[PDB]
Amino acid sequence: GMENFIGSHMIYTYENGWEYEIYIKNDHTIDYRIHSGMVAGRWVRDQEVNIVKLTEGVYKVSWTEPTGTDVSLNFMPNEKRMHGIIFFPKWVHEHPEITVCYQNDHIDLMKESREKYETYPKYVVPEFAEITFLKNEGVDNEEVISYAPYEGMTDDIRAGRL
Amino acid sequence: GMENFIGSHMIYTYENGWEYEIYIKNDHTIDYRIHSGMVAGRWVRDQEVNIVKLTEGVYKVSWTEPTGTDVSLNFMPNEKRMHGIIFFPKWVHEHPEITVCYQNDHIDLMKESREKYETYPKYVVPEFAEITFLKNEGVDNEEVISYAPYEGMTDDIRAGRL
Repeated sequence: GMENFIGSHMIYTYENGWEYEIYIKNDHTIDYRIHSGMVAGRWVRDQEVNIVKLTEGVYKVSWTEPTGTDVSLNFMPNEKRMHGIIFFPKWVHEHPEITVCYQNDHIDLMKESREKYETYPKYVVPEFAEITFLKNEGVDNEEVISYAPYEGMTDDIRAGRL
Repeated sequence: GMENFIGSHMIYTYENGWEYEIYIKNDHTIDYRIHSGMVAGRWVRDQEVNIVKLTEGVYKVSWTEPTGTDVSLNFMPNEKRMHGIIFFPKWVHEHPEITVCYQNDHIDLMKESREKYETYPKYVVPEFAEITFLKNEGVDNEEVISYAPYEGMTDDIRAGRL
């Protein structure tokens, strides 16, 4: 149920092996942390989101970012699968490393960049991923995502050694 | 199933009574037509979309628009409900009537406007709606959404008189 979904700390893994981590911190907030790929190293705390239950076993988590990126994710916890679509401004695709930071401390840079560089055409990425780690960390657990990704961290998260 | 979803011609109705119409014309294309509200009169043909089946009974239809608007919809046909999130550039919220047209014949205006006016902060609208009309019109039926909305048209669609 929704009570079970809120608090979920997940890693999901794309076909190419990229690992993305999310924590459903409360009914309107996520933290997230990206371990691989185009924006590996990016992490975000206290992102306001819309979270709804679409039907039994299906949740939707959606938000807009200070960079302009729009995201709509669906999670299907019982099937250990998610789907996401990300609508990136062109500039995020062309200058991804600008976005690779603890975004919360670089909002002004995100805003400068979204005005400086081109938005269109957008780079739109819809893709499924497998949910390859799940633990409920409770609500408003501020320790779950509290520093940048480091080498081997996803192994450490799955091992429960942190 | 997906074969049943593709071809769906729907009207869905928000709590405020606004009626939005969509036609899932093929596995990567929609047409749509808005009868009420902020952008009443807007209609679009041949919009490329991502359509996936998330699980039994749950579909996702998502796309970006020439105006910059990003949309991610979920349909739950058996429960006669949908959820959508729309991420509007600020300018679409402030100048909605620019977008009220047959968009296909005004792409240059959409592109001029998305560059002329402000994008941020976005106006983001997540909302459920009830699916209040459904008929499968087949695949690539070019007559389903082929002119602008007019007074009473949704009654005419539900009556099957067109």
